[PDB]
Amino acid sequence: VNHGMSIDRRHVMLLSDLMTYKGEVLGITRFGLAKMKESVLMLASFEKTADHLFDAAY
Amino acid sequence: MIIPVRCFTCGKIVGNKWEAYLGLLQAEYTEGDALDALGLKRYCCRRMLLAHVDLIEKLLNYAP
Amino acid sequence: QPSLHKLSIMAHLARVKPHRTFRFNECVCTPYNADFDGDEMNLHLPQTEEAKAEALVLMGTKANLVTPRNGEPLIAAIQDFLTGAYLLTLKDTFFDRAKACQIIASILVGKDEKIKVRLPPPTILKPVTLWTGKQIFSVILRPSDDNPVRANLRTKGKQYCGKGEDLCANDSYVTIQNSELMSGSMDKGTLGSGSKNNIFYILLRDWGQNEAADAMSRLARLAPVYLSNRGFSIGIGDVTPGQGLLKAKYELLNAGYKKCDEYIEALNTGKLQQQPGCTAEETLEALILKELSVIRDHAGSACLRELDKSNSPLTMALCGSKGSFINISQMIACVGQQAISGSRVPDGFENRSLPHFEKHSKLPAAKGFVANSFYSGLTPTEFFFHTMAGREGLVDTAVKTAETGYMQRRLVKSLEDLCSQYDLTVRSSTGDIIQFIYGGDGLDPAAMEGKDEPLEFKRVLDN
Amino acid sequence: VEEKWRLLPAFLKVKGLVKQHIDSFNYFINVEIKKIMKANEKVTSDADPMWYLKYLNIYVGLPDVEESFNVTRPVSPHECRLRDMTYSAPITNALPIGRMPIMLRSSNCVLTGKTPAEFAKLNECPLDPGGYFIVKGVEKVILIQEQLSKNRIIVEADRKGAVGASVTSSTHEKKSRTNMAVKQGRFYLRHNTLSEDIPIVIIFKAMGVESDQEIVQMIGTEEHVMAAFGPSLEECQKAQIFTQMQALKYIGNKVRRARELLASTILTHVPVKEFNFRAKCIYTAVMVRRVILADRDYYGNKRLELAGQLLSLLFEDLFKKFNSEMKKIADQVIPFDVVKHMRQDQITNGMVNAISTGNWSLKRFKMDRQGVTQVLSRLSYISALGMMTRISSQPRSLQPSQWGMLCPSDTPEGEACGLVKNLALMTHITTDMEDGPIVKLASNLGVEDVNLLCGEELSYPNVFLVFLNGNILGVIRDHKKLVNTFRLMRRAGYINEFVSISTNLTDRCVYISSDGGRLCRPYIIVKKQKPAVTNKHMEELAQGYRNFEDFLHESLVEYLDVNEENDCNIALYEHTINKDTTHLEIEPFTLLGVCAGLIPYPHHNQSPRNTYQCAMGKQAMGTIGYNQRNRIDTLMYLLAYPQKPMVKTKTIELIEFEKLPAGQNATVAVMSYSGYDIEDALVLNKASLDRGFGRCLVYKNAKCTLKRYTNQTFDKVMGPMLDAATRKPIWRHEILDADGICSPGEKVENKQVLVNKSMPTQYKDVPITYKGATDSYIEKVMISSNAEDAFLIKMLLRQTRRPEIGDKFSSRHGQKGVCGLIVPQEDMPFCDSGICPDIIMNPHGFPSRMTVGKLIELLAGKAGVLDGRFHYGTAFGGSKVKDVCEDLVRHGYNYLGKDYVTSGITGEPLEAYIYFGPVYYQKLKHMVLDKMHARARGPRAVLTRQPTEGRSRDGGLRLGEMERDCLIGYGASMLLLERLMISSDAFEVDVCGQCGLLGYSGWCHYCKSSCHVSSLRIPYACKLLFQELQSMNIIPRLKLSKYN
Amino acid sequence: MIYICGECHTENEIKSRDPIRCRECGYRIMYKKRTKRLVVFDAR
Amino acid sequence: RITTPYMTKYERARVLGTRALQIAMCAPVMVELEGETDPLLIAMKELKARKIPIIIRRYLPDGSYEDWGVDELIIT
Amino acid sequence: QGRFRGNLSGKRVDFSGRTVISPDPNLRIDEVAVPVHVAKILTFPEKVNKANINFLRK
Amino acid sequence: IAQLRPGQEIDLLMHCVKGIGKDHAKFSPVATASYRLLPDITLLEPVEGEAAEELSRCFSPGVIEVVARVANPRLDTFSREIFRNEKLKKVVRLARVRDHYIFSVESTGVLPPDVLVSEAIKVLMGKCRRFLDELDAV
Amino acid sequence: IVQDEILAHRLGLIPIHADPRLFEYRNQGDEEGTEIDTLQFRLQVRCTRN
DNA sequence: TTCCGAGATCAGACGAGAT
DNA sequence: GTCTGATCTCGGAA
Ligand SMILES: [Mg+2]
Ligand SMILES: [Zn+2]
Ligand SMILES: [Zn+2]
Ligand SMILES: [Zn+2]
Repeated sequence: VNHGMSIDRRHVMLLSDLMTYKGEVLGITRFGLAKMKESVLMLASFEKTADHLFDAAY
Repeated sequence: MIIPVRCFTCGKIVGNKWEAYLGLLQAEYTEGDALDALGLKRYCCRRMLLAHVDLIEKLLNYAP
Repeated sequence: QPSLHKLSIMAHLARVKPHRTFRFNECVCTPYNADFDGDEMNLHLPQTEEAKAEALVLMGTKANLVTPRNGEPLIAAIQDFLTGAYLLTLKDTFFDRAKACQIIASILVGKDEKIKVRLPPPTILKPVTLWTGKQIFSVILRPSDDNPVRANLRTKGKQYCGKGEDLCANDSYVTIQNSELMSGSMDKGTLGSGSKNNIFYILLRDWGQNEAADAMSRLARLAPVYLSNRGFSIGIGDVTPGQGLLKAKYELLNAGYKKCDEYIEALNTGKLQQQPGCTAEETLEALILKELSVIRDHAGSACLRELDKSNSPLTMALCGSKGSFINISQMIACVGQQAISGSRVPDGFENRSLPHFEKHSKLPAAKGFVANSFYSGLTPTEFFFHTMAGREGLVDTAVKTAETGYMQRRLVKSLEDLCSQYDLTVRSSTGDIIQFIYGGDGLDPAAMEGKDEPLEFKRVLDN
Repeated sequence: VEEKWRLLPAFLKVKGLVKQHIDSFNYFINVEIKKIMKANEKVTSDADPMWYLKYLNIYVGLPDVEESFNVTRPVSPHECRLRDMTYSAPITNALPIGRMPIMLRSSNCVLTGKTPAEFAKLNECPLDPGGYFIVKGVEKVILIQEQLSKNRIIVEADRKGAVGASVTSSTHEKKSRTNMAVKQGRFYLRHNTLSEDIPIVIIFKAMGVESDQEIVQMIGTEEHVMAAFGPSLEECQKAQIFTQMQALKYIGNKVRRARELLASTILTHVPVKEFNFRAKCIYTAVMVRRVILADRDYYGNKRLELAGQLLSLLFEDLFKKFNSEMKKIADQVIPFDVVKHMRQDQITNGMVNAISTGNWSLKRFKMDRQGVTQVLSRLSYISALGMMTRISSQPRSLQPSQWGMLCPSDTPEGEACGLVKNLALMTHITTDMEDGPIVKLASNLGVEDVNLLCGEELSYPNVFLVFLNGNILGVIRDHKKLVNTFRLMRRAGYINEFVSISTNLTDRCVYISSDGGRLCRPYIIVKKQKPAVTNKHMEELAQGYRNFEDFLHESLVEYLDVNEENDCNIALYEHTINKDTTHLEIEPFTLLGVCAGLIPYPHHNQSPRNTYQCAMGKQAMGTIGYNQRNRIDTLMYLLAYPQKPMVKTKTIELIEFEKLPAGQNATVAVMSYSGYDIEDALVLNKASLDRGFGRCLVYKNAKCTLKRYTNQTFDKVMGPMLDAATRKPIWRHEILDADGICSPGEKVENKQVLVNKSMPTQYKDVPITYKGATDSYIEKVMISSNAEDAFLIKMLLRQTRRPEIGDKFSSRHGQKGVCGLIVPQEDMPFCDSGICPDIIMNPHGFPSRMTVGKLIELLAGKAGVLDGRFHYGTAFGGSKVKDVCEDLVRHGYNYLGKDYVTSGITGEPLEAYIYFGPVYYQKLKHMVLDKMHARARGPRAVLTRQPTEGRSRDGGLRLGEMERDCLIGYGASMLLLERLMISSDAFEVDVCGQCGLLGYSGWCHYCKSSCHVSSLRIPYACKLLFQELQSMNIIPRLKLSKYN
Repeated sequence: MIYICGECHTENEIKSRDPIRCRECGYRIMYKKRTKRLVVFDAR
Repeated sequence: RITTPYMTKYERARVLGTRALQIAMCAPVMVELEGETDPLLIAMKELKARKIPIIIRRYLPDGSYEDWGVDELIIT
Repeated sequence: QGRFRGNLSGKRVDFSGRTVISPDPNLRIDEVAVPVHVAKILTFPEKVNKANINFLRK
Repeated sequence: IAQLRPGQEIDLLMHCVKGIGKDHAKFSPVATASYRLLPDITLLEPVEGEAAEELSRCFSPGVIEVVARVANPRLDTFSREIFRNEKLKKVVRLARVRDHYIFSVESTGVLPPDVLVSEAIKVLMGKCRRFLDELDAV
Repeated sequence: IVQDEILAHRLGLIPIHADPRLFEYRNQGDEEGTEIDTLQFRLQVRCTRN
């Protein structure tokens, strides 16, 4: 609201509630995706495609 | 290139008024009243002679 | 191709026309963020019959009239249609049955050619009989006799009169009863995109979405036919200051400069009091900005008082079609202090912004103030500082989209696999619950009314 | 006081635009090839020390070409443009070494000095900038790079006050960066050869000054903060008992990956030492002095490397590769021109391959500058001249130090919003010079160094220390006498005009810069409040009885760079002269470039609307040169009837833009019409387009060459295959003409054959066909040999396009617009005198963009045509509105230009008046025939079996992953399967149930048992993922399931 | 096969596998003569 | 019996999705159509007449289901 | 450029075109005017189903 | 038509056809065929005493007489200079008669302009008799 | 040196003194003309030095 | 006595699309 | 050419 840019709270009530539902606040970075998702190709389609595919073969 | 033979807006025949215009500017005639001598009343047919450049005498040099 | 929200892909029915351009209605151009300045946009053609229905129902323009951030309508009038329908619903216009049946009968092609179009009875009878402008705008909302639309709307407008509900002579207060415009003129805020009380949003919620798309495709056909025969046009007479501005701007530039000469002199020659923020030479500039923004807004108010009605940039600013009252003060009266990232322009040389001024000059017109408006033309130092402040607009759009493109990517690569399941819970792909009801009430933000409430009960009861 | 603008057309005849490219190359030919021989004489070998090869001189002759043994004929530059050669001259007892390409209008090119009558027989346009080499047929410019200065003490803010001098070795072999860091309050001297951030007092004791009393006396005698140098380091030096000079070389002698007396010469290089290190110590001490007393983007720091400075970086390296291979030969055959003539390949194919592929790949200087050259954009005239004055970077925001040197509004937008600049009009990049008389006047005027006590150069006010080019040259007690005496001397002419003395009083360093590469500019000297021009001088220049260079020696015009502009009080006009004016300003419209400056009234628009035009001015579609018909270039756009603009500026006459214009000027009438002009769109009429308003001429170019192979067979151009009659194929060989090459003056449909190039494998014909979409007429067909004589043949395809719906017009103010509708003429609002408009412009482009400069062109144009006059709207001046408006009244028009029209459709008069007049609308090169595209089902790429990328390869446009989320957010599931598997990669694969892996066709090779194998349906790109995952050791073992 | 010189403009009947030099010149830019067929144009 | 008795926009899309593709493979038409050749335009005539031989299988995410006839739903 | 971010998610697509846009207010909000030359190239496989038999024959 | 240099040819046959002007503008029989309503200018107040010659130079030259009389209104181009005067703008209303216009046909020279107009009326009559015979069929 | 279409377009804009309503429209494509529909002109200019 | 905090060095990434 | 969490080495203490 500081930048104009009105938005529903129900969008932010979802983004916050995703971001903090597994114990701790999991920021949406490359690193927070590993602690949010279990499936590999969803992580592998995101950043670090090399390590996420080898580590899930290990 | 060469003089467009029409006005773009109205379409007065203006292609036959180039060497008659250049013959006027060879004399004393000022740029303004030269086009009043050729019967160019409105300005849209006046810019077809005034704003025109004649590249065709210059390209011909480089076209043996 | 820079798809930034859900509305950048939209389905469309396809009519084979005679040209090589993709031509669409200009109401749907702000969802695409598409101007016609040489922009290109792609056209996919779904092959299976299942993917044809998923385009038509889910992604049709008649379905996605409303952005899912706010609930505001994005498909609504832009530019000329707004300044067409404002000039038509303005209080002064009167049409005789010559022009009235001509403007009205523009709305009779393409699913509209089979209606007995009912001209309303005229609002002047005896001395001459003639219609009013707003009575012809009611034909947009209800052209036939057997049309079931009864639109209702009561709202404020731009240049609102402040006092008086609907009876003051400024006439910026819309009241539609049963799809008949009873008072007021159609601003941007009653026709354009971004307001939750324009008619195309009101026709959407109360009367289905086919009547909102029809009444929007009626206005796009009607309002240019009025405007091209009324001739709205801008000129340099619409930018020249009158006599009253010049004697107002001359004193404001003098009395605004006497004090800033003293406020500079009260700092260095002697003792200057300090604002609580910082020391001297920091609150001096914040007290410079107060007196210079006094100048550009009093001269901006000196301009707007003398600026005669039916002025073309004024008319484009009253209805919010293009450009606010800031741009008229910049063009005519005086464009204010050119600010670089929230301050006066920084000294690129030693203690001096440009080598024309003196060293350590904190003077106005030496650190970024431009005194001439765009009519009287900027001077070389003034043109440079306006360029310096102008490039910070251009530079920041290059770097923001370099970041918010990434921030769009990280956001959607985590948040994509959520959907509100059938028992109202919102779960992840792995079954784990994020929310127990979506957002506490289980309500669409898209269908949500203003104030984050699905109804706004004052409007429904009066409807 | 009245007329001083005349200095600018006299400056442009000498060294102003595209003459800084030329002089820089003319310096490189006539000086720099004779300063590389002095560096690289005496080719000696060790296997025989009794011979010697010694170069005397290099001459670089006139451009020639041989086609046989000894014809050695000369060449015009517009023959190398046709025969795809490279315009070059030989490099030279008195025997050739190689060949080096020559930029046009250089001192050894053909085109200099010759009249326009002689430009015809050389087939070259006289209004053509020059400054571009012709390499392998295409014409390349070396773009001006901007680098930071050399040996500059820059005080940055990495963590706290780190300073690093990026010294560049005058012996150019290396460039080192001896930065100085602060860690936990202690100074260090980090380098890239040092394995450790060593404390600075370790260096100082290694540098010969052993005692600690001397070091503080160097840094700060006045203690107040330089006492806090004390317990930082000289205690930290003393905390380990290490007071010794030889022992403190020893700590350097370990970490440097007695032996360091030499290796301290590769640290802070350009401070010179003859093993008298006293000069080196003060320069390190001044580097520490800055930190304790403590702008990377400021144009006194940015030096510009031109095309001739940049080729000398190459040719010195290519001479060395030619030089060292003479040693490799003389050490091969001794246990000499005849083993050298095959190294004519070395320079010639070294120099040319560096310009065509824009790569200085120089391992000898460790630099890999990519994209230094660019092919010239011959779209219009000014798109050629806008490339000659172009600066590429290596920040984005506009600094005010670019005032007068660079154009503020000429920039691209996108990746390079402030990184690709453009030179202004009245600028001049400097060249190098000798430093002899600079030092010789410095040591007379008063300076002293290496005998002064460490303490002197300190907080005491009278210690301004002179710095030349980054090397300290003594200290002067009185800065004013030195700055003033050098300045009087330079004006008198004893010192070179370009050298600049500037003074920074924050740190007492005066700065004599003779660098070469500094952005410079001239100003009119203001001694007392009366200027120096005196008008009568502006009259001498009128008859020519004097030249701009006579102003310099008469001390009337001074060249000022950016650094000297810190010390001046530049007055903009005559009437703003003050008590302390110093220099004045020649003509203030020269701060705009050559792409802006084209704009009339740029000082009335919002400034981000001039910048839009500087992109679109280069994109304009107009005439190119007087030789535009003999050029065969890959894409040449020509206007049918160009017109010079009605509202010219003053920069248009100096460029002679009106001699070869771009765009007509149509009578617009800004009004809202028919609602097909909403988002910047604009309505044209279908009579002006029938009368020839902006007919296009798009000229493509197709070519082929017929090479003789190593097999000694060759290519044939056998004629048409007449079938059942003399008539050629169904349409395929219809235009061939029986000599092979198609006939000039004939139309080519799609898939019609231009030449029958047939190739030996025995002959498989490779027919060069014209694809297009629409038809094209052959205009010329040229036949020649290239350098390796192989019969090249070049076509030239006319195509005229009347501008229909889609074709982008701009408006000379950045208000571009696709032509949305083309109405007939009789449906259009004629005024009283009969003039129906050409281009109805929407009036909503004005109040948000605030381009008031457009609204005056409809006034200055309309008064202009009615009087028979071209109204100057320049920048910061030109014809004012209060005199234009009283010229409409004499011809019976409205004094604002708003003319009473009556509507064309309804016949009644319009309710409001309509603004009306001629403004210069330039068509630009975005026509929808080049961009209409659809792909039903065509070629797929060979690797991933997706549709290809490009319209030239029948397209398919990427439904990107951002548009994937849009299709996700709609919830359309069956669309995405259809849009990303069905109609992109519809593949079919076979896997097996057990051991689940890709097995081909009916059975899987692993576990041959053939029973479990069950086909899947998958995208091919996912199958290619599995099969390249399984190639490395990751094995996606699919476990299928039946559809439930 | 008849070709026209670079600037000499003399019709030079060359044949195949022949250098493209010219009678009365040495210049190797040889354009081709215009076609002989009736080419129909539209005045639109 | 516990989910929403309103036909969602994702159920109207797929019911029109597959009833279009069924009727484009010569399915028996239920609406005695009046010259519509687009199979999708037939399917919206099927929906408004409420004659579509389709039952929506609504999956509660635990695994249990709940059927819903397209006759038995409230379209918009 | 790799197969994940550009060949598996953002993959090129058949039956798809691209031109320059120009306005047309005389259409309903739901309709795009498609050029003839594009509409003769982009094709829809319409199966023959007793109601478009005479239409597809025509 | 074009310019040449020696050794250059132009050889071409032409075909002329009868074309409507709306097909292409090269078929247009008239340079400009505009019209304008005849103005009539009424001085509401009598003007005299050097304000008359002020009002003389304000209008078009031939339009006025000098007291002030509006001698011949047909020659008035609508500069609208009165509103710059700030004194006479309240004095005189300027107006144009609605049912009295002034045509101005200037032919290119194909047909003489008195036969262009009598052909122009003749094809409007033919355009409505083309439709009146459509109703006679139906 | 004048391009072919631009010549052929500039031959289009030249008015022709033969009055219409002696002739009729061109019915079919009919590029041969029928001397009741068309009116042919010839232009043969070849310049030399005097 | 060991262990956990705080000093260095190391990663993969840094928007669409278009000619 | 930085912005980044991770993961390694040092060090002072109950
Ligand atoms: Mg755009
Ligand atoms: Zn005209
Ligand atoms: Zn197997
Ligand atoms: Zn010859």
